[PDB]
Amino acid sequence: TTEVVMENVTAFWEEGLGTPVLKDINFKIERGQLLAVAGSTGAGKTSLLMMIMGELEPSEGKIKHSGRISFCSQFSWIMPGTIKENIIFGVSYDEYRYRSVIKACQLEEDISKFAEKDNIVLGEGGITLSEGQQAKISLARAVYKDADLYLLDSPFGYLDVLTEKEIFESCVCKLMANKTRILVTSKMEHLKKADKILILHEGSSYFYGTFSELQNLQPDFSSKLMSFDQFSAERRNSILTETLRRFSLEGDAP
Ligand SMILES: Nc1ncnc2c1ncn2[C@@H]1O[C@H](COP(=O)(O)OP(=O)(O)OP(=O)(O)O)[C@@H](O)[C@H]1O
Ligand SMILES: [Mg+2]
Repeated sequence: TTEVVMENVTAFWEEGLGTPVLKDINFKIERGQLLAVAGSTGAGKTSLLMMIMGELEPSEGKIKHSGRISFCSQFSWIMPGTIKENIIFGVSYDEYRYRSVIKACQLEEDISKFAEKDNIVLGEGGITLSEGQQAKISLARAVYKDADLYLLDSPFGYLDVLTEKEIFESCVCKLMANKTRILVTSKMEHLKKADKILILHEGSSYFYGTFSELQNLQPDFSSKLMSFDQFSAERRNSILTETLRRFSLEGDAP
């Protein structure tokens, strides 16, 4: 596994009056630790992860890690073929690794709904899963793939999936306990159980540290966000956006 180091990092989006997508980003994450990244819509959570992978070039500062990454996108995707083929996806088959992954990702119930189990063909002529089941497969695919560093721009966080709590506890927390990983998340339980948390807004880091430090350093912010996890993904992201937007020389009425 690996360590991730960011030091005074600034980047601009090359493709496609506000300029940099990410500004003065500073964090270290120890081997086997979890970073929870939370923040407003368009803060730059996906782009931070892009930058770690090499998809985005920094104009300032250093990025350090081993360079063996598995990335999960926030958009569920499915290749034509079996559920099993979608999780394995060109990677060497191991029955114990696969089983523990599909268990952690809460797919065992879904799979057993089918007569062919995980050998059911998904696609054009086959069957179509719910966006929720497709999210579980997508995370499983990214987690089954072996890596030093796991960038989870989780599809949950923009979905309301009944069994997400179980995914986070079993997969991200326990199955992946010895992996260095980064979870983009809109849930407060995830921030509480993380080793480190990062709050991003308009390209900037408005907080980096632990949940304890957050609760202590910014209590008014904390009390506004920490039953919050019972709200829908769309609603939680709104409240977060609304709250983060107060960090300015105005801050509107509602
Ligand atoms: N490949 C790209 N090329 C150019 N601009 C991009 C690219 N990806 C993202 N951006 C821009 O950078 C800004 C921040 O994007 P990003 O997707 O990182 O936000 P985010 O925090 O992931 O938001 P959300 O929570 O809605 O996913 C956005 O305004 C977006 O238009
Ligand atoms: Mg994103």
